[PDB]
Amino acid sequence: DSFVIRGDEVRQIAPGQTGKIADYNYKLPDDFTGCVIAWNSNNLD
Amino acid sequence: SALGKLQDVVNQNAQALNTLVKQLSSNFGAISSVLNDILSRLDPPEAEV
Repeated sequence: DSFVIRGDEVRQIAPGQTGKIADYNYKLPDDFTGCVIAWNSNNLD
Repeated sequence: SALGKLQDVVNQNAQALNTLVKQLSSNFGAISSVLNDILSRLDPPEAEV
């Protein structure tokens, strides 16, 4: 799954975490998620 | 107390059931004993523990 989000949203995207992105934008299941890989893309923007 | 043994049997059974029911109120190391409350005021991942 590919998407672009800010640094705080990087913390937000975790299993069972609750946040504005987590509540509505994207939710991880209450089960193991394989891996989460995040890096800043400011140069790409 | 002529019928000591029989009364003792009745008392022992009542004691066992009573302590079994009392154990429900015990906290057991969780935040609260009542299960609906622990469900209500925590997220499911945390409430699971």
